[PDB]
Amino acid sequence: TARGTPSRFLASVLHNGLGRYVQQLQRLSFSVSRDGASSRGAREFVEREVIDFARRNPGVVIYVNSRPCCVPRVVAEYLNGAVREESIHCKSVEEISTLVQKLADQS
Amino acid sequence: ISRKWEKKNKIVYPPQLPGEPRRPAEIYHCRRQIKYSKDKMWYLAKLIRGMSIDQALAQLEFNDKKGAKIIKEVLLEAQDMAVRDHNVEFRSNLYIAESTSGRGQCLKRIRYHGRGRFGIMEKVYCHYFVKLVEGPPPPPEPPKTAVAHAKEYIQQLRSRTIVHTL
Amino acid sequence: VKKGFRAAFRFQKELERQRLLRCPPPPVRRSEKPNWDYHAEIQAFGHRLQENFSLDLLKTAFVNSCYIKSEEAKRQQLGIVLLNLKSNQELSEQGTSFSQTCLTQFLEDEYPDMPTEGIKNLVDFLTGEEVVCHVARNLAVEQLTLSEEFPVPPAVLQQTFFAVIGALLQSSGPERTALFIRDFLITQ
Amino acid sequence: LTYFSARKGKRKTVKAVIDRFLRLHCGLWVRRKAGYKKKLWKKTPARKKRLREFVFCNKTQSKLLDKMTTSFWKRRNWYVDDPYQKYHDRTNLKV
Amino acid sequence: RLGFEGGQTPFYIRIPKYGFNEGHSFRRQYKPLSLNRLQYLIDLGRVDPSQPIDLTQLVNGRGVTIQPLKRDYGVQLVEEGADTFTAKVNIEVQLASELAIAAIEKNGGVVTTAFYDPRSLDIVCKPVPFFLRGQ
Amino acid sequence: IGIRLTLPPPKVVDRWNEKRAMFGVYDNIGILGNFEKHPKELIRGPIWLRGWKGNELQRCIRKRKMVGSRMFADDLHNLNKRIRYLYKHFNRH
Amino acid sequence: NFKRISYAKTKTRAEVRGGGRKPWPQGRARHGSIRSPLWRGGGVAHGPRGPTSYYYMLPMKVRALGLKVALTVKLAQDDLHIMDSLELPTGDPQYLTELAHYRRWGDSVLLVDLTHEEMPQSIVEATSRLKTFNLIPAVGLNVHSMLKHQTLVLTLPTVAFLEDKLLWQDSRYRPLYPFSLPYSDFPR
Amino acid sequence: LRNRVTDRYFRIQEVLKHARHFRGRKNRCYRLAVRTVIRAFVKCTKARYLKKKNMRTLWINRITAASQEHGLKYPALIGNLVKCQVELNRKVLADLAIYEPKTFKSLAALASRRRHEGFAAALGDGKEPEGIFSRVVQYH
RNA sequence: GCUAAACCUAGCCCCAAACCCACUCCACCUUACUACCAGACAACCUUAGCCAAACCAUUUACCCAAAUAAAGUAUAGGCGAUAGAAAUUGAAACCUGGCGCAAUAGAUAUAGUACCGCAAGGGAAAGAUGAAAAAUUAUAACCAAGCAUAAUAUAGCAAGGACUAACCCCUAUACCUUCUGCAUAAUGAAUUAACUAGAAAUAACUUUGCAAGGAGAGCCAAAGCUAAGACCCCCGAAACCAGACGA
RNA sequence: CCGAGCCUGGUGAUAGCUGGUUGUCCAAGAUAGAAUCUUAGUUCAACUUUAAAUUUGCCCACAGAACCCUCUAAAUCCCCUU
RNA sequence: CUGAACUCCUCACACCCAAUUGGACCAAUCUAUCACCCUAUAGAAGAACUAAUGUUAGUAUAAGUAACAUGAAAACAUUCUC
RNA sequence: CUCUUACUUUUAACCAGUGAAAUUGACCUGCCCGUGAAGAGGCGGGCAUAACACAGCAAGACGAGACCCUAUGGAGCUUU
RNA sequence: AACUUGACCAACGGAACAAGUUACCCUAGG
Ligand SMILES: [K+]
Ligand SMILES: [K+]
Ligand SMILES: [K+]
Ligand SMILES: [K+]
Ligand SMILES: [K+]
Ligand SMILES: [Mg+2]
Ligand SMILES: [Mg+2]
Ligand SMILES: [Mg+2]
Ligand SMILES: [Mg+2]
Ligand SMILES: [Mg+2]
Ligand SMILES: [Mg+2]
Ligand SMILES: [Mg+2]
Ligand SMILES: [Mg+2]
Ligand SMILES: [Mg+2]
Ligand SMILES: [Mg+2]
Ligand SMILES: [Mg+2]
Ligand SMILES: [Mg+2]
Ligand SMILES: [Mg+2]
Ligand SMILES: [Mg+2]
Ligand SMILES: [Mg+2]
Ligand SMILES: [Mg+2]
Ligand SMILES: [Mg+2]
Repeated sequence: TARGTPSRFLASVLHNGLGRYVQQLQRLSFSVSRDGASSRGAREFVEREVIDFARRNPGVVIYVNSRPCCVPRVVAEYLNGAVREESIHCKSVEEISTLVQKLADQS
Repeated sequence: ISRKWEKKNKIVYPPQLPGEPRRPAEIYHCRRQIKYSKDKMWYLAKLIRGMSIDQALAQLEFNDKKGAKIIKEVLLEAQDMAVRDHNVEFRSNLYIAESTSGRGQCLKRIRYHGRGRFGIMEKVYCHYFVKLVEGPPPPPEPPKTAVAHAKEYIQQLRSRTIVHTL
Repeated sequence: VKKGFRAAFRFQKELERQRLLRCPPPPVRRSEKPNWDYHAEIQAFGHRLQENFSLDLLKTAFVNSCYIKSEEAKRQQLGIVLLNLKSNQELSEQGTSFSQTCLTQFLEDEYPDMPTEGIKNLVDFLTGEEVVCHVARNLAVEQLTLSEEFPVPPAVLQQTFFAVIGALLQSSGPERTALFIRDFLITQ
Repeated sequence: LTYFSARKGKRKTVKAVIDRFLRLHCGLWVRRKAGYKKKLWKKTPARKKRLREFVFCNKTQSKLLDKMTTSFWKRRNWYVDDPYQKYHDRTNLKV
Repeated sequence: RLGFEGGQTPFYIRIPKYGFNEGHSFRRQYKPLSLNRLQYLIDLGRVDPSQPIDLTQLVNGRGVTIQPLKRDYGVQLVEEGADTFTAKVNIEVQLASELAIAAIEKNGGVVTTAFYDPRSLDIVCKPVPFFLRGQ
Repeated sequence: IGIRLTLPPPKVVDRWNEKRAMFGVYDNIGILGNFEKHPKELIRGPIWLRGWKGNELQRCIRKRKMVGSRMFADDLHNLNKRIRYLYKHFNRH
Repeated sequence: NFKRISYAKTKTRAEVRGGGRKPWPQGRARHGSIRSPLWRGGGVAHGPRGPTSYYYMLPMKVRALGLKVALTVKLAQDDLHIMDSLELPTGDPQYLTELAHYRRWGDSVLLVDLTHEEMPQSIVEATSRLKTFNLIPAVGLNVHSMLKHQTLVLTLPTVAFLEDKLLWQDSRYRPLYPFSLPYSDFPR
Repeated sequence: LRNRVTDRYFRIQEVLKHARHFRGRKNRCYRLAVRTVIRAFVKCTKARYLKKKNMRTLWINRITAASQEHGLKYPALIGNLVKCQVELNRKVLADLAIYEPKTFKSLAALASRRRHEGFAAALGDGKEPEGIFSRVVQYH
């Protein structure tokens, strides 16, 4: 550590939930390799999971960029300007589904 | 080795707009591989920090230490360079913004001890760095007054929150 | 020299982080960065707020007069089709008018014993540049705003926020817009 | 025990073991009783009879003897009219 | 070292010497060939009863494995399987039991016991390697 | 300190150079060639390590046996010393 | 690995130059030698002691089974093409390259003919200028090459040769002596 | 094949990033830092036990002070509130004392009333009826 | 901001294949490198001690001409440790390569030099621009310890919990080794960087193959046999022996 | 630092006893005995690991285990049920 | 009444025993094949260091400390003192 | 020596130049009592306490600084 | 010849067979 790290108080963005609930996640950017063992899970996620997630979260804009990469990543951007980059390297579809939904629910 | 100090004079700023206040000129100068210890040189560099160019030259002129003459020559070179190459108007309108000493490249020599042990003596060298800024010396920050102390203490009391509760 | 690539590459990325922190680049608009599609961003803006915005009206809300002038100057100097872009001036007037009267009715009902001077000052604070710009930034309004200068000047950002409220007023009517005023301005 | 001979780099047999023990193919080791030939005059007939028996070694001893001998001493042999032929194979041993 | 108990006389040393293995390398050994095995070999066409059966035919049909370097002196015919032995054969072995001889004779076959020396046994068991020596 | 400040020259491996393209060819010379030749005959290398494997002690013993007479004086002296050192080491002396 | 010979070798403390004496600096024993592994320039305590052989042999039947599996895997995945012959209309490599592309063979093709001597000159000339189109005799067939090349091309005579050699392992006796020596039914 | 660690720098930075705020050479020399960092991490793990203990001690101190303002000792308030089937924990009671003084005075008055009912019952032989606030609600 | 940092080559290692070397002129066994006087001196002779037997007293090794096998068998031996055949058997071998090192590595080697020693002998350290230096005000910088920029404010293994708040409050007897499982008493460490220490495959187990047979001669086999996988560290005496060097 | 020089080699000599022995996670995991020129060490024991096979293991009802004088109590061995 | 890592409570749950053994995972390196802003599946090995009375290099502390040095004047000619 | 005193030189201290070594786990380095304590700067209780050079001192920390037995080891030399 | 016999090997799980001394000491850790 507490002494070695920063801290903050419990807070919300724009009093979210007081009048209405707004999903803070607005953008997800995926980088996926067409070829690359580490992107196998990300490729499978794009085939069978991304479309259903996109419909469930119309407020979020999802960019899927297929290009050569060794480490596939998902960049999550929020309404308050926060940018959170995560790695989906060698993650299964279930693990990627869990991470993506976790990003969707964070403020 | 590193020679960044020499390159600082090569920075070129964009032409200032008429509204902008006139930017004070900055001159960077140094002397490498002075035959002197940085520890001894530090006291001389410290002494002239914040002084005007004339006040620094006066103090160094009557200083007995060997480093004083060396720093005085560097200061005179920096003063001449400021007016000639950096478009400084008045040579006296300069003050010591930064003055420090740095460890030079030292030489190790075979030395001896009174009982026949073999020793290494280092021949010490140092660097002297100076930065001159156009304008009068910035006034020294005044002493903290009683009124300032009271204001700080009352401010601390007013910032108190009820700790570890709702 | 130690043979290997992974450690050197990792240290290169480390050095790049310091090169960024030592000289933080000049902030730029989100629209210039990668992974940006304006039409998709506009559609998400409405759905995110659970509002049935008219896309044609919502797009006009983000068009500021300053942007139209700057675009014309760029086109003329780089001689190259008539541009019929409508600015958000008309929408921002309707939104500003509705917001002032909508907030007044809200406050007068809640605080009947408040003097008119008090009610006006509250409406000025809620619609003030400070409050509105803070709300607009946290609702992705600045990302969709079309302006000549970035970061969007406070005055331009406030004008765009009320222009969006004007677009909502035409799209969904006064009752729906009032709940938008309550959820994002009364909460402030 | 030599695990790697100087000239062949092969494990060696302890010849002391070959002199004193018989290994049945089933893994049992047979030996004589110590002192079976010594001081018979001061030993009772019952003691003398058990001293001339051929007895088996325990598990711990058998494993040690196995390490001290190379695979050649553990091969199956078909000697003509071998007195210990029948004992090489176990019968009705459930374990 | 292995076999050292830390001071006392080791177990493998305190046991008296007895000639269990004395002269083992000079003892003669005979691989056992049973009537069951011989009948099984004939049934599967690996030994042909219509010709004289000797060590060469037994080895060629993979019926027995002879190691002359391990003091094997040939095959010893054993009576196991005599009750069910039905083949009529002319077979040459090195040793045969009384019951084994009776089983072959009862079917009209002929059994003879012959001696091969270490050099002869090596040649008879593997003729082709011998012929390649050029002797 | 201790880590290179620049990237090393990019590694470019030709996967389809003649050596890689023909690797493994004739490893079945015996199975497919009437066993006229054994695969171990393909092995190139020290005369004392062709189609044979062993620990360091066994290798040193084998090398001295096969080429010991042709070795240089100092090399042979080192080999003899190594064998004696390894003989004690591998026999737990 | 079976034909791998590693030539890496280091020097032990007994092989490094000098170091025989006990260093005098004040007893002499505190360090036994200046070439101790702990000393800069000393011997390597546990370094490679080559040349080191990795030779071993899989059972003959296992190596034969590997060839069967590789052939079966290629056919099951539509990577095996059978040719009547490897005769070509011309010796130009561009023809063979275009032919493989038109038939969707793949980036790399292994061409297997019955015998080295009777290989058609046209296919010999074409494949000699191609890096990924490799021509080998039937005796050279091996699992590594088959896996390295995406496509396997066998001539009809090669198929009969392969089946004869590999099936022989299934029905053969245990060996009395090496199959190089004469047998009643081998070869043929 | 000779192998040497090439990423030791990152291994050291993992320790050092936790020692930046330390004093002296502990904050930069790895061999000194690691030992201090290990002690810090151990203290951080154990402190979670002390955090709960000290927080409860703080609530009791504040509840004691709040109770004394109404003439009630801490054991009287806590125990008697339990006898009224009021299960407010110490953290909430401390929060109430600070931010809800009127409600806290009521709780103190309720505890004082229940305490007096206990005194009257102790003097009685049980023939009389129980106090109004003494009556316990039963659950099944 | 200094000190510094960073680098990729010099070469080297292990194999393969091939049997190497050396008289410009002059000088050189006397005090070598000294143009030029009666010589006469002549070489040959078991290695030893000792790794081990937990001492040591007989006893163990370093060569003699083909991989493999016979075989760790015969045999020798305080019959202990340990040593260890032969008859017989009988293969391949195409230099120009590397899952070798890359400046504390790899040769000691930039060099047997500097330096140390009377002598035998011992024996280092280190270099880094670029296409062009007949482009040098060009080759940006960012990184260890050490410092500088910038000394310090009650209180205590220097932190942790935290806090509006650096400190003040509360909590906390550095670590390692060893002594019984007990270091505030004994050991070790200025700090940074680099270097620095577990090497068997018989059996058994596991996973394939084939199976009364297995194995690419030899060997094993009363479900075996073949193949693979996986097990045995670093530094640190006196002494002893051989041959030199030194008054 | 010569109670027997120095150097090289034998030599990574031997013994003795310290010291050191480098990523993570999960599972199991602390015994206290006998012989020995042996007690600063070792090997059979005690405890301990992995895998495998099979069937009881622990706790414990009655009955039962010496006379000779037992300090003679506290206990032990054995042992179904549970 | 206060008062544990005991117990309960919301959630989680394989995450506190040396040596040792068993089962997984893994930094970097090289090789095969992938990959192509730094990866994957395997094969391999000089494969990971706050624990050294260890080696080499750099730089501290002690410390600007201990210690070291040039007889006098002058015109620098010379003279004077010892 | 009672019983030391004075002066000179050196050292010394200050200024200027040059500039070592042993040592050093880290250090934000107090006292009393207690704790095995005459084993406590660091633990318990109590007391004390703004910060920071220089010159001394030598109570403590800290360092510069024989004998014992044990090992199935030697070497001289002495012989019963 | 065989059947058999024999070490107070008493340091008695027994090395086939060997003492003093070092205050000139050498080496070893505790
Ligand atoms: K060197
Ligand atoms: K002389
Ligand atoms: K006087
Ligand atoms: K005390
Ligand atoms: K003192
Ligand atoms: Mg040597
Ligand atoms: Mg080396
Ligand atoms: Mg509690
Ligand atoms: Mg021979
Ligand atoms: Mg070198
Ligand atoms: Mg201590
Ligand atoms: Mg230690
Ligand atoms: Mg003389
Ligand atoms: Mg466990
Ligand atoms: Mg029972
Ligand atoms: Mg619990
Ligand atoms: Mg290593
Ligand atoms: Mg001092
Ligand atoms: Mg002095
Ligand atoms: Mg003087
Ligand atoms: Mg006196
Ligand atoms: Mg001075």
